[PDB]
This record gives sequence, structure tokens and C-alpha cells, in this order.
Amino acid sequence: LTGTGVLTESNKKFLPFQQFGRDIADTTDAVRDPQTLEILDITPCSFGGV
Amino acid sequence: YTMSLGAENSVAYSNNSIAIPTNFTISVTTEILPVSMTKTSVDCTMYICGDSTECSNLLLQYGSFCTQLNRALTGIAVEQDKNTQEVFAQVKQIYKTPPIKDFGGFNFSQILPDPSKPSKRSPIEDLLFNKVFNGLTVLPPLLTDEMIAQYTSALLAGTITSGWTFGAGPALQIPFPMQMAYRFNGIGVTQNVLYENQKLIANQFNSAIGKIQDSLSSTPSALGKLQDVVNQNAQALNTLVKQLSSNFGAISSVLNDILSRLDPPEAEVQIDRLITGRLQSLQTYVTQQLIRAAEIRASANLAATKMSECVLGQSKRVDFCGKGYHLMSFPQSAPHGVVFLHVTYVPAQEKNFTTAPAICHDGKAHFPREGVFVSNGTHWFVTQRNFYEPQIITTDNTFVSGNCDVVIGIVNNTVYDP
Amino acid sequence: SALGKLQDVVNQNAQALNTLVKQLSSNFGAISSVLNDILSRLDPPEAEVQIDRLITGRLQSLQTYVTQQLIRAAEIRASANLAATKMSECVLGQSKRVDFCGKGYHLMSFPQSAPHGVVFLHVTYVPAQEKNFTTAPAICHDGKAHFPREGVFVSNGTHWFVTQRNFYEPQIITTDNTFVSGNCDVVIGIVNNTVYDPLQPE
Amino acid sequence: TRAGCLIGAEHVNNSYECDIPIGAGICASYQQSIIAYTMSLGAENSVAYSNNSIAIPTNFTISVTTEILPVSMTKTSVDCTMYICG
Ligand SMILES: *[C@@H]1O[C@H](CO)[C@@H](O[C@@H]2O[C@H](CO)[C@@H](O)[C@H](O)[C@H]2NC(C)=O)[C@H](O)[C@H]1NC(C)=O
Ligand SMILES: *[C@@H]1O[C@H](CO)[C@@H](O[C@@H]2O[C@H](CO)[C@@H](O)[C@H](O)[C@H]2NC(C)=O)[C@H](O)[C@H]1NC(C)=O
Ligand SMILES: *[C@@H]1O[C@H](CO)[C@@H](O)[C@H](O)[C@H]1NC(C)=O
Ligand SMILES: *[C@@H]1O[C@H](CO)[C@@H](O)[C@H](O)[C@H]1NC(C)=O
Ligand SMILES: *[C@@H]1O[C@H](CO)[C@@H](O)[C@H](O)[C@H]1NC(C)=O
Ligand SMILES: *[C@@H]1O[C@H](CO)[C@@H](O)[C@H](O)[C@H]1NC(C)=O
Ligand SMILES: *[C@@H]1O[C@H](CO)[C@@H](O)[C@H](O)[C@H]1NC(C)=O
Ligand SMILES: *[C@@H]1O[C@H](CO)[C@@H](O)[C@H](O)[C@H]1NC(C)=O
Ligand SMILES: *[C@@H]1O[C@H](CO)[C@@H](O)[C@H](O)[C@H]1NC(C)=O
Ligand SMILES: *[C@@H]1O[C@H](CO)[C@@H](O)[C@H](O)[C@H]1NC(C)=O
Ligand SMILES: *[C@@H]1O[C@H](CO)[C@@H](O)[C@H](O)[C@H]1NC(C)=O
Ligand SMILES: *[C@@H]1O[C@H](CO)[C@@H](O)[C@H](O)[C@H]1NC(C)=O
Repeated sequence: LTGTGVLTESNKKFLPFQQFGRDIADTTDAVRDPQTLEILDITPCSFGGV
Repeated sequence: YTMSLGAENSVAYSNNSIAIPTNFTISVTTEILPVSMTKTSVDCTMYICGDSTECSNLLLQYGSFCTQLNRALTGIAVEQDKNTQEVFAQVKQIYKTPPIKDFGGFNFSQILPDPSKPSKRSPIEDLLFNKVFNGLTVLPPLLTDEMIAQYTSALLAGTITSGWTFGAGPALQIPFPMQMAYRFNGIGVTQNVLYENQKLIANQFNSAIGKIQDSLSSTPSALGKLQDVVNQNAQALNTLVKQLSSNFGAISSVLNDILSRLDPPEAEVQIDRLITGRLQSLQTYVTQQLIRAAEIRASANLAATKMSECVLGQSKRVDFCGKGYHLMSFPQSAPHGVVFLHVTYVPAQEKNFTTAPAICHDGKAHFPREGVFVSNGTHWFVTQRNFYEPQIITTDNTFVSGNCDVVIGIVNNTVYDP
Repeated sequence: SALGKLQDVVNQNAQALNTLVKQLSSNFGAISSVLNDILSRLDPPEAEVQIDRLITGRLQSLQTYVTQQLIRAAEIRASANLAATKMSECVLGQSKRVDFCGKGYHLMSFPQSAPHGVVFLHVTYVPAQEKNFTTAPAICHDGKAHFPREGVFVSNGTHWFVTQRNFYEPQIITTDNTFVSGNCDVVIGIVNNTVYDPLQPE
Repeated sequence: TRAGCLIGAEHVNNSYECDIPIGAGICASYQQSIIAYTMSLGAENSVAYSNNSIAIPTNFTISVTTEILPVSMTKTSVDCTMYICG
């Protein structure tokens, strides 16, 4: 699962079988780290109009 | 069932019967109008391609479609501030009310700013406000809710302390009861009616305002007109975002998955499919926003007209400033819109009188100068048409034109000469 | 910048046309933006594919242009309707609608022709040089409450006068410019004064 | 600001009429350097209100104002077939 963003510690209570989560846009917003099983939140890197 | 169009009501019409109100009520009605729309902004390239260089380069093959789309949304965003300005920024000065709110019994505490709250909103405005990732951002309004509230309070202060004069030239102070008396004259009711019933009128007014706050509080649908605008735009954005999950014929809706699997000669085909679909989706969104923006603009223009004609003056346009005879209006700030409290004079408790087009006296035909000739069954009087007030018929309230042999339905009576 | 409102319309349409024209230079996935180059190089079985790409792109570009013109036309129509209303109510008559025919009390208006538009010169009456007076809702005289027939009762500190509300012109209070309704015990703020009767001297 | 981070403009306490809108009550102007400020909504003006005081104009002026409205749009015409296919 590839992408670009900022990885932070998640407070989302994933069920034992869930590998990643999605927001209302149906895009990945959280993943389960395949080695530590830590849940990480994914946010986009700061952006905006100039 | 088959719907009713209303209760049937026959009018007791005859060639010599007139009904005249012996009383009246002060009614306050609420009109809610959208003024502005959320200033959304969509980054065309990011929406379609995200941070993919490969997609971006293919997007360029479509020319300046993204420039047109970014431009169209920018144009709307600018309009939204213009709409707000046209409605609220109609007063050059920020008028303040006096420390002592003595308006002859008229209580405006529910429409004037509440000084105990940081937001400086009126009790009614406070109620109104309480009731209502993908390159997609929202720009803030130029005028904050606080600034809109300040414009509204200035308009209220002007309306209350200087009537409509501040909407024409300088603010000319006038006692509120006297201002209301002028507004009574403006609807064909003599000024003495205001003064003689000043206590009653102030009480009917104060009661009606209290009813407004209760009506809004107990009616969740009251601000549906503003909520509908919010819902339509939120829905439009949600749909636009959801379209990013569509394949449009591609092996995947995810641009990164295509790029990680395929080489450029094949990725281009899958990407092109996503670009076509996403570009089409964005064009659909923008078109709908332009059409919707036009509707909001029209509403804002209507609101601006009402601000000028209902608040900064007294309207003679029927049903333009509430149902009844317009006396005055008070603006209230609302979420992306304006609420007008229309104060109208409504005739009440009418009764039947016998009437005549003229009085015959000394061979002359006498016509009423201002009012109408009515009989209570034994005596003829002349009275103002909008409020029963039976005066003796005299040469000072009638005029003569022609003889008694011309007017159809002319009746014999005495015309008193002082 | 005075005529920016008319220039903006010209600029928007010129911009729309320039964009439409520029789109002809786009490939839209084709080997070339130039239809003649495609036809000179490829045979029909292959040219059709490249041409189809240009048709889709150019047709889409034209549809975009037309849609924008229809929406823009609607805005112009609304403006024209407003202008027509003002022509009728500001020029062919005197308006009582506030801020409809200029800021102030509308007297009259004069239309002027302009490039793709109309300019209205609104002539308004604007009150000036106001001063403070003491006022009253009524005058009490001989037990009767007298109200002004047209104007307002004002005092200069020693004498009461009745004057038109929009222009200071202090007339003597008489029975010919007031009317009686009720007694002096009803009106709040009623003041004692004399009401002159033109017949009394005779 | 609530509109984002504004860099290069000097923020001041003095409020002025809005020149270049930034958003959320903030405007910028050239005063020399570029400054940022909270926009004024107009001068404050208290009315000398009382239950027996009226102001009456002893004079007047005749003002002429200009209102400019679009009436028509350039009557463009596009030949669809020629535009697309030449
Ligand atoms: C104007 O009306 C408000 C009510 O809308 C009055 O405020 C109320 O005053 C009573 C005391 O007489 C309190 O018990 C209520 O709780 C108050 N209500 C609110 C919302 O404050 C106010 O006093 C009136 N002002 C005048 C001059 O009559
Ligand atoms: C005109 O109608 C008003 C009500 O709209 C009358 O005032 C009410 O009179 C009753 C007594 O019959 C009181 O109990 C109410 O409290 C009064 N209401 C208010 C707001 O004061 C008024 O008396 C009527 N006048 C005439 C001539 O009929
Ligand atoms: C290997 O991955 C598992 C998770 O499946 C984890 O529990 C284990 O500690 C990992 N071992 C090492 C050496 O990383
Ligand atoms: C006038 O008289 C008719 C009966 O002919 C009656 O129905 C009507 O209600 C009366 N109108 C009023 C105001 O009393
Ligand atoms: C009509 O009004 C006069 C004056 O108040 C009164 O004397 C007379 O009795 C009234 N007639 C009727 C039928 O009420
Ligand atoms: C009303 O009609 C009757 C006939 O039914 C007639 O005698 C009377 O004079 C008419 N009155 C008026 C004012 O027309
Ligand atoms: C009014 O009185 C005159 C007499 O002065 C009489 O000739 C005429 O017929 C009367 N008209 C009516 C409607 O009573
Ligand atoms: C009326 O008096 C007040 C002082 O109470 C003053 O500020 C105001 O300018 C005066 N108005 C006029 C028109 O002179
Ligand atoms: C009020 O007007 C009268 C009549 O012109 C004048 O005699 C009197 O002195 C004036 N009073 C004041 C205070 O100006
Ligand atoms: C104005 O208020 C004062 C009390 O401060 C009172 O004495 C006076 O009679 C009131 N005048 C009017 C017209 O209400
Ligand atoms: C007006 O004069 C009468 C005496 O005719 C007096 O009783 C009343 O109190 C006076 N009212 C005022 C406001 O001076
Ligand atoms: C604005 O005023 C505040 C005090 O309220 C002060 O701390 C701040 O430095 C001032 N900023 C400027 C540059 O005017």
C-alpha cells in the first residue's frame, strides 16, 4: 500500500482482522504496520493555495 | 385525499355596504433569505492527479480545462462576498443606540445586540445561529459573523433612532412614537391613532416580537431555506469526492496502484481513463455550482432590495415586506443569509356600515376629502377608510363638485358649516 | 474604473473566445493537434483513431464554451431586465423605492447610451444642514388635542411652530394646519400652546 | 490569519477601509510597504436620540449619481463543424 503523507500513532480501535481503514471518501486513512501491528493514522502533507 | 385550496368565504357585497375595521393588530412575520454560499475551491490538477507527475503531464494534453474550472470557482467565491456586501453594507456609518432605551414603550431588546455575550448578537440572532484532503478547500468570508452583526446593529440603530432618514441622507433623530406615527400616515391611518393607542400598539408590538423568538425556537424547519443551501453544497462536494473512487473503466480507481503495477506505455491508458472520468466529474460539479450560484445571487439581490425598501424605508409594495400594511422592518444576521422581521399593520374587528358616494346638500354634491361616508343606521359620518373614526360631516372634510342629479346612489344629509 | 461593469462583460467574453480557440492547439491524446497533419500521415483506419480523439476534445471544449455563455447570458438578461425596470421607474416616472434610483430622495433620472449597456444619471434630493428642535406629538389647546395635518410640531426654545418634515419652514400653528382628535389627557408628551384661529380677529 | 499565513505584509492595529481583501475581516493595502489590518465597517456615529428631540434639514443639495448596467453581450456565433473539423 503506497502513498505520501504523515504517519502518526492512531487512536482508532481496529478489530483483530482489520488491516487498514478508510474515511468517508473511501480512501485509506490508517494502516496496520505489518511488522509491529501498530495502527498508524495517515494524513496528507501540509498543502494549500498560494 | 383531494387537497383543499382553503376555506370558502363569501363576501357580503352590495352596492351600498362597506366594512370598516374598528380595531387592528401589529403583526410581525419572518422572512428568511439566502445571501451567500460556501466559498469552495477545488484544485483541478490535485483532484484529478493528486501528486502524480505522470498524470499531470497527461492532463496537460487537454489544454486549459483546469484553468477554466479553477477560474469559474474563483469567480463564484468572489461573488459570494459581493452578495454579502450588497445586502448588509448599505450604511456608511455604524450607528449606535442610546444608553437609555426609551422608545415610548417599544421594546427592542430581542433584536438589538446582547452586550452580555462576546458575539454581540441579539437574542434572536443568537437563536438563528444556533439553529443553523483531495485538493478541496473552503475559503473564509471577507466579512466575519461579527462584522455582519455590526452592520445589522447599525441598520437597527438607524431604523430605531432616525427612522428612514439615514437611508437617504444624514441620520435625523426622531422620537420613536413619532416615527411610528409617520409610518401610520404612510399606510393611510391618521397619526392620532398611533398616539391614542400608543400603549396598546407598543404592547402588541412587544408581544409579536416575543412570538418570533418562540416560533423560531419551536420550529426546526423555520430556517430550512438556509439549511437547504448548506445541504446542497455539502452534497455536491460529497459527490465530487466519491467520484474519485470510480474506475471509469480503469483497472483501479487508485492512481498510485496503476503506477506501481504498470509501465508508462500501459499506465497511460489506465490513467487517461481516470483523467477523463475525473475531469468530467469536476466539470459537472463546477457547472452545478455556477447555476446554483446564480440562484443565490438572485436571492441576495432580492435581500438587498428588501434591505433598502423594507428596512431603510417604508414600502407600498404589497406582500413585499410582509403580509399586511408595511410599517417597518428589522434585519437580523443569519448563517449565510439574512432574516427580516416585518412589522405590519393588520386591520381587525371590522363591522358593516351603509355607505354613499356623495352627500346631497343645498343642491350640491359633496364628496369626502380623505375618507368615506358611512351610516350607523340613523346618522351619516365621514371616516378614514382604514380605521373606523366617525366624524361629523362638515364643509372642512368634504368638497363640492357638480349637483345632486349626476351621482348615482347619492344620499340626502346635512353638511355642517363651522 | 468607472465603467468596469461594462468592461468586465467584454473581458469575460473575449477571454472565453480566446480559451475556445486555444483548445484547438491541444492534442487530447492525439499524435497532433493539427487535423491536416494526421490526414497527411495516416490512412483512414488509423487516422480515424487520432481524429476521434480530437473530435472528443474539441466537441467537449465547445460544449464548455456554450454552457458558460448560456449561464453568462442569463446574468446579462437579469441585468437588462433591471435596466429596463429602471428605465420605466427612474426615467419614465418618479420612484418611491429607496436606493432604486440613486441614494437620496429620487427626483428624476436621465439615461445615457453606453457600449453594450446603459448609464443612468440619478438626480436626488439630499437633506443638508439639519439642526436640533424640541418636538411634540400634539398641542393642547382649549382642552383639545391638536395634531399637525402635514408637518411636525417643533420648538426653537421659546415658540412652537409647525413645519414640513423634510425642510425647515416654521409656520404659525393654526386651525388650518392642524386637526383635532380627542382631549389632552390621552396623548403622551402633549404640550401646552396656542392654536391660532384666522377667524377670531373677525 | 484565519485565511492562512500572510508573509511580507506588516500587521498594524489601525483599521482602514478594505483595499485588497485577505479574508476573515483582514485586508491589505500599500501605505511605503504592504500592511495588513482588520477592516473598518465605517465611522461610528451615535444619534442624539431622545423622546422629544427632532432634527430637521434647513438646507439641501442636488446630487447626481451614476449607475452603470450591462444590457447586452457580444453576439458570438460558432460554426460547430468548422471549429472541430475545419
Ligand atoms: C424588554 O423585554 C425583555 C424581555 O424580552 C425584558 O427582560 C425581562 O425582564 C424580566 C423582569 O421584568 C425578567 O424576569 C426576564 O427574565 C427578562 N427577560 C430577558 C430575556 O431578559 C426587559 O426588561 C424589557 N425592557 C424594558 C425596558 O421593558
Ligand atoms: C383592540 O384589540 C386589542 C387586542 O388586540 C384589545 O386589547 C386587549 O383587551 C383585552 C380586554 O378585552 C385585554 O385583556 C388584553 O390584554 C388587551 N390586549 C392588549 C395587547 O392590550 C383592545 O381593547 C381592542 N380595542 C377595541 C376598541 O376593541
Ligand atoms: C516479526 O513480525 C511479527 C508480526 O507478525 C512480530 O510479532 C515479531 O516480533 C517480528 N520479529 C522481528 C524480529 O521483527
Ligand atoms: C355584514 O352582514 C352580513 C349579512 O348580510 C354578515 O354575514 C357579515 O358578517 C357582516 N359583516 C360584518 C363585518 O359584520
Ligand atoms: C349613530 O351615532 C349617533 C352619535 O353617536 C348616535 O346618537 C346614534 O344612536 C347612533 N345610531 C345607531 C343606530 O347606533
Ligand atoms: C342598489 O340597488 C337597489 C336596487 O336593488 C337600488 O334601489 C339602489 O338605489 C342601489 N344603490 C346604489 C348606491 O346603487
Ligand atoms: C333629496 O332631497 C331632494 C329635495 O331637496 C329630493 O328632490 C330628492 O328626491 C331627494 N333624494 C333622495 C335620494 O332622497
Ligand atoms: C443635537 O444635540 C447633540 C448634543 O446633545 C449634538 O451632538 C448634535 O450634533 C445636535 N444635532 C444637530 C443637528 O445640531
Ligand atoms: C423663535 O422664533 C421667534 C419668531 O421668529 C423669535 O422671535 C424667537 O426669538 C425665537 N426663539 C429662539 C430661542 O430663537
Ligand atoms: C421624556 O422623558 C422624561 C423623563 O426623563 C419625561 O419627563 C418626559 O415627559 C418625556 N417626554 C416625552 C415626550 O415622552
Ligand atoms: C396644560 O395646561 C393645563 C391647564 O389648562 C394643565 O392642567 C396641564 O397640566 C398643562 N399640561 C402641561 C404639560 O403643561
Ligand atoms: C497592537 O496592539 C497590541 C496591544 O493591544 C500590541 O501588543 C501590538 O504590538 C500592537 N501591534 C502593532 C504592530 O500595532
